Amino acid sequence: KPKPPAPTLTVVSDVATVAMEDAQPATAQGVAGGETSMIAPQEVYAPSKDTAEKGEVVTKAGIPIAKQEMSREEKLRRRRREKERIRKA
Amino acid sequence: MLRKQARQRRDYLYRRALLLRDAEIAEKRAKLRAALASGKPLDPKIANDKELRKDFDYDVSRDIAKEQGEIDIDDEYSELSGIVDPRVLVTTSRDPSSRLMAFSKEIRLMFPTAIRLNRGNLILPDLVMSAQRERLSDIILLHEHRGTPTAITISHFPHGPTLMASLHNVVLRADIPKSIKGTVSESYPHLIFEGFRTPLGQRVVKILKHLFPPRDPTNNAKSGNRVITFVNQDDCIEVRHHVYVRTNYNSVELSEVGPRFTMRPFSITMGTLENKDADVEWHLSQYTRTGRKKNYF
Amino acid sequence: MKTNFKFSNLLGTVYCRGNLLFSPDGTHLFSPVGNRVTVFNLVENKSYTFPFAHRKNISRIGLTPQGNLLLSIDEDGQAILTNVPRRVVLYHFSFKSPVTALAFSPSGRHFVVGLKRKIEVWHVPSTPDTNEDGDLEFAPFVRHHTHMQHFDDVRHLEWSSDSRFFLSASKDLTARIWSLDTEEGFVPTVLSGHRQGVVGAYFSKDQETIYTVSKDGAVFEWKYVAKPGHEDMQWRIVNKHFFMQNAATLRCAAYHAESNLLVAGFSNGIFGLYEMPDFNLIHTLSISQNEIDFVTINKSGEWLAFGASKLGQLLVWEWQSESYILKQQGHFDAMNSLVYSPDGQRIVTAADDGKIKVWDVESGFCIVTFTEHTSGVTACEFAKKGSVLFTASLDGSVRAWDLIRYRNFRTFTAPERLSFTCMAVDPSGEVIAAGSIDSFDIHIWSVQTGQLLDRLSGHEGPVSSLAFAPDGSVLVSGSWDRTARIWSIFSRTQTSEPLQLQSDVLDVAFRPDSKQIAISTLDGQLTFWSVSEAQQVSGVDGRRDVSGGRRITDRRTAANVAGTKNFNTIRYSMDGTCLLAGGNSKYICLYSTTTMVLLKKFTVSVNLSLSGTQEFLNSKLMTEAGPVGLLDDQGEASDLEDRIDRSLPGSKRGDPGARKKFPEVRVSGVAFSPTGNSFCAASTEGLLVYSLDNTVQFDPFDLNMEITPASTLAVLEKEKDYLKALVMAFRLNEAGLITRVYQAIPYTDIGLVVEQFPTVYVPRLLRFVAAQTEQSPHMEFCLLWIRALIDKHGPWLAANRGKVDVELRVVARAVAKMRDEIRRLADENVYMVDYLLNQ
Amino acid sequence: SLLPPDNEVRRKHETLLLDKLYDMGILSTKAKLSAVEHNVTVSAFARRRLPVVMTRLRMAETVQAATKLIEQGHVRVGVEEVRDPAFLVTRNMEDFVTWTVGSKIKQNIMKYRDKLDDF
RNA sequence: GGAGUAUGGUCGCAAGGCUGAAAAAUUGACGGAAGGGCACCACCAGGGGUGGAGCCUGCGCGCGCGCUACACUGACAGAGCCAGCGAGUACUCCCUUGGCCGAGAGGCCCGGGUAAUCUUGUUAAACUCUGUCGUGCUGGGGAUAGAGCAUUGCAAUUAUUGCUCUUCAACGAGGAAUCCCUAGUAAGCGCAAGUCAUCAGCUUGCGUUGAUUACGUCCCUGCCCUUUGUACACACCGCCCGUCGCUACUACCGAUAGAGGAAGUAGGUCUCCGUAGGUGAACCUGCGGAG
Repeated sequence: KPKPPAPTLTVVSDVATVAMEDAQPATAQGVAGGETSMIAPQEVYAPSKDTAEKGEVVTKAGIPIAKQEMSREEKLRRRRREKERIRKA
Repeated sequence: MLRKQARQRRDYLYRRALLLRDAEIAEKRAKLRAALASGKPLDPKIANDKELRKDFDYDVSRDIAKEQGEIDIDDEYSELSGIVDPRVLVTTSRDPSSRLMAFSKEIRLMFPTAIRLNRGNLILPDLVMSAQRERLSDIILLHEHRGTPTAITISHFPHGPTLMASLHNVVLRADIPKSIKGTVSESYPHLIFEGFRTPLGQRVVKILKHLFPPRDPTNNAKSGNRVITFVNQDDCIEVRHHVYVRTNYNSVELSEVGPRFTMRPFSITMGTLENKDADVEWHLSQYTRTGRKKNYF
Repeated sequence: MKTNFKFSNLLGTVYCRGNLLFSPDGTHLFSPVGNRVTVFNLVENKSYTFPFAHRKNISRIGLTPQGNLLLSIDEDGQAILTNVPRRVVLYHFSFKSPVTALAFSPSGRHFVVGLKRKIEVWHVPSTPDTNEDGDLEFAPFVRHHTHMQHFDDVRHLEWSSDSRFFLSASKDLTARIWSLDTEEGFVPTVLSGHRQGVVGAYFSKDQETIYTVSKDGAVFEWKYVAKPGHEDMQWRIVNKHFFMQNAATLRCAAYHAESNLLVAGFSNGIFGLYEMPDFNLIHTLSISQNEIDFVTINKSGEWLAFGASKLGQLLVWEWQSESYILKQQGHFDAMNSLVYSPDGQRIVTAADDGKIKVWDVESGFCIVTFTEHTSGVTACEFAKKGSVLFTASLDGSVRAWDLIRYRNFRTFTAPERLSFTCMAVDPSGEVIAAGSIDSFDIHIWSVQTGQLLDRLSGHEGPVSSLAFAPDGSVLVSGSWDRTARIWSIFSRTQTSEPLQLQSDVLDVAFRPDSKQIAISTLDGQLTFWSVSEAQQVSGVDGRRDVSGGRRITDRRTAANVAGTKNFNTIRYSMDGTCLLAGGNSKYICLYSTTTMVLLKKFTVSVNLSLSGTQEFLNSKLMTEAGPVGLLDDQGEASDLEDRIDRSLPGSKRGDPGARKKFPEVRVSGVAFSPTGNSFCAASTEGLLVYSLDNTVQFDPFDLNMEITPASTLAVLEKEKDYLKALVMAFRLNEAGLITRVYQAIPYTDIGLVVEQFPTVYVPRLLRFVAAQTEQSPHMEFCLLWIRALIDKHGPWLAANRGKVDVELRVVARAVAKMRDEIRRLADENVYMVDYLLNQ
Repeated sequence: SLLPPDNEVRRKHETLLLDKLYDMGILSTKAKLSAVEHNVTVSAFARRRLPVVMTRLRMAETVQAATKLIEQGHVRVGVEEVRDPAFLVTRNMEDFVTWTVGSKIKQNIMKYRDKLDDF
């Protein structure tokens, strides 16, 4: 029986995959390969509430909408959806 | 596979015997730990045992863990307690009747993860073989008298205990019309047990509450709308199956949805349904003098 | 298909015990791999393997300074010299003792060799490559001199620059100077005074100072100066200086005399290089944890090549730039499994070292080593997409890597702790099934969800082989309950149809057109079942066809050894017509799935340093104390780390101690190439890639009498009937003639030729234009060919799809090469130029 | 033992050590560290070896005959034949040690039981 | 005498009635729409019960479990001839072969067995074959009834059971409904046991023969769940909707600063030279110049 799984985290950089490749005179990838930056756009930048602006909110779509331009009906519906998630949790 | 079941059952019985001897020693070691913390003087036969002190220095920590409840006892259910959904099949006797087959369906619907199997021509060792071959957690056999059921046999697998019980006052689901009854909801049921206080009562509580899949513990105190009640008086465990709405914060409306039993257990054997020669743990002592006065569970 | 498999390159190991060499140009690196010698071309990324094979492991490599002749010495001194431009075996000749030093003369006429105490200088044989009117002689080597003026092992031999003298460095602590012929002012003098025996004695450029590097870590200069009482001069010692590598002894040193620098590799793996005649430490670093065994230097002087023997660990180091040129590692454990990539350019193998690595088929180098498993890695598998790799292992985790970003996006475990030994994955890439030896249930997770879908059950024993069907509808499990299961998971009913067998199931494989399945049992028999109506349609009893054995520590005759009489792994062809089967035995069988006959049997290794490669061991090696390859000879070792036995008693599967003397021969994994025309097999020596030989074998298709190359070029050049010439060339099946006519017809008549071309020669033509796109620099011509072919024979290929799947796959990867190599650059250039022109 | 008794890493490594030794079959219980004090023993390893464990499983009659039979190569453990008489059989491979494929000892057992199937 | 553990007494507190039966919430209450998953308590295709006559346990002339049938895939008569789980006699009469006698039931003389040894290959039944009957309540069916002979038992009347002759009823596929069932499953068949509860008006095993039709779909009836979480690459999606509560703030209304009512919003290195000081030959620092 192997071992109980204990959490281990690995810090990857933003270098290309030919920095993870082994040492050899030239790469095995082509010219298109070698620009893939080893972390996805979701890890380069993901729009969320912790990185939003002060006046604005971000939706579930990843789009900044401001509380001032949001109407009363959409404010009520966003309050109801957040309260529905809170009731689910 | 069969050699592994036999080997694991033999290892379990040997570990239980070693636990008996180690409990006989560890009742003496818990006096040495309590006297060390509180300073009350202890017995000379305990304080002058060099083997006990020399091994006590290594075996403090499991006694502390058992005091805090951080570890669980060596049991046939503690291996897979809340990790796996226990699958369980309900079967009849050999040539069932129509009311026994409808009753088998009703107590299949009592468990949300159970399945029912047609017996037909199915030899009972091959029934046990197919259960261990499909990794079932429980089998439940039914016996009828004449369209009315008279016995259950709840057997836990791979090598766990049988509880054989005789049924009384069975009021079937299949007697009331379809206008009044309906399709029973299959949600994960709450369970309540009322009146089990002996260690034998906690044994039968364990082998009855490990038939049901484990409830999600995030918001289980308020969610879920279906309850199953095992309450014993005079060691005849009576079971109801209700469905409820919480019509207010102070009141609740119940609705009886399943069959009613008062099953009385008469045999709890440390060994599966095939083993007729398994060592019994308890049996209903009739034809003794005070077997009717003494109440177990 | 044509089952004519010769032996193409070995792969999967980069260096084993032996000497390293550079080409005289400086680009090719000659390294020994067991009993073969790979050539790594480093200027263009390529590699090949010489067609010879020694009976034991390589001891020495030498190379004539012109470049052409290579001379490889096995253990017990059997030598094979070969021509490196035309890769052909030339002469076999046995030095009767184990060669422990070897050096060719820089004039090229002689080579000197040190057999334990002896020193023989031989002539280099005259070869058919160099003479005009010449042939193979019988005994070509002519001995010139023998010198036994010596007392222990000759550890090194180094010629002069004018090739008139040489130096022999010893194990009796004395380097000596020898001549070729009797010179006028010379006596064959000795150079005494050391403490632990010389590693190497080297000349200088102007041959006055000669240096001696010894095992304790000391290098001494020797000059011809007068004795301190002053015709009367003596070879005496002017200064001495010491490498202060603290707790290690140097194992191999080299000295570049044109640039005056000395490199030394030590027992603790940290080498150091020094500008010698003033002894300034240029630098030093640790290339390996274990030790360094063999150092060589470039002829130019700018590259160094180090080899460690206990691991693979071959690395070339460019010292002035301070960077690796290559740092390569072979598997130092048993290669458990392998799979090709669905493109077919690279294969990925998973060993019991804990690492998996992705080798490229051309150039032979590993391109990425995934090292997240903490125990031995069992089966690895791909999806249909080819971008994701799923690997199971004994540490309890089925990991899931993405090969465009090189990170395991998923890891799966079972809730109770298992140790997975086999796994399969749906070709959609969304469901992983895996099975172990500890529990008999078979687990299924989802890739896009991450959590456990189910534990399928119904097996009365541990499940040994899993295979998802290539269309994606049926899992098949095979287990030691003598049973197999057709699991249908993806339907609304989840069902299991059992196939009852006669013994324990060892391997399960599908046909590519999924109607058939072959399951290989423990009796040694293959049974070909149908998956629609679950009935066995065919069967081979294959014990005798694979039984080749008698290991050391085996008290049975090789015919009575049970255990090497089964097929542990089987794979269909990409055609679907021939199985390939390999077990724990010397033979690979290649069966036909229709006619049920063995088409061809192969032998994986001739290497007698492995244990089970001949079924009749000779009685010369049986002393009165057991066999001679069984006595523990660790105590006769000079080094303590070689003398220590840190082995565990009774550990079949790997221990880090790992005595590993005479390992067994077993083929633990086989795989066909998805482009066809090759397969490969993971042996214990390496990873042998077999391939079809079409250029060295005449094989016409359906030939007439009036069809010659002269007649084909006649109807090309005179008559100018291009379709007739091309059909005649494909009918002759000579690749040079086909290339000649294919390039000769014009790019406006391509369409007429393709429109009137025959459909019996269409798939051969598609394979030929795929190869010409991937190889020749006539890219637009071959793309016009491919476009005309698919536009004319469009509905036929889509109607068939199974008879032409490999041709479509190789055409697809040819246009994938042209789609990823040139047009991304063209688009990026035109957008950058448009922006810079728009400021 | 020398760690303090209420320590988390002490409790976790006690359970890990006892579970590892009970899975290898050296200890017969997994609920006492005094088992690793005076019950782990080179004799416990040497009786988890292969000829003694098949003497206990009655595959042979005596450990001498068992070592002779697994030197002649009749015994596989799982799917692979075992020629080494020092292969340590763990508690879950004691359910998989059995005879080899074409074994004359297996033919002898079947000929005794009168189930000699020659197919 | 000290330390524990019990057992039974004694005492003190508990043991004083604005009283007279039938909330929480920034987290809460209830829904709707869309999309999934599952189900012989759903659809679809078939099969089988029960419900008609009689008997009776049980539950509260009425009811339930059953057995046997309505025949031609059959009844009958020969003839073939094949299991498996069992059991069986000591201070005893159990399992019984074979030999006669008897139409039968049975009788009788012996006999093997405390048993893988004898009964028993339990020569079981459906079943297979060659005949007879021919669609007719017929030779399907065999209730009810008469007369006779036997066996168990101290005893057989209200008929224990067994055999023979005779008598030959209903029942022509069960109605509406209602329920169950998907492979060694439905259904037929016998043999054995009687295990501290249940069960002889039966229960539970065990073998034998062994199909049709689904094995798809959420369209109907429902059940569960998503719309929060629980992992990251490819790839895809793109702020679900309503009625109220609670909280914070803002102003309003009107009786006596105030509890309520109603509402809304959330960049000079190196070297040299000339200096001035320092601890003086030198040397150091600072500056001014040239290379």
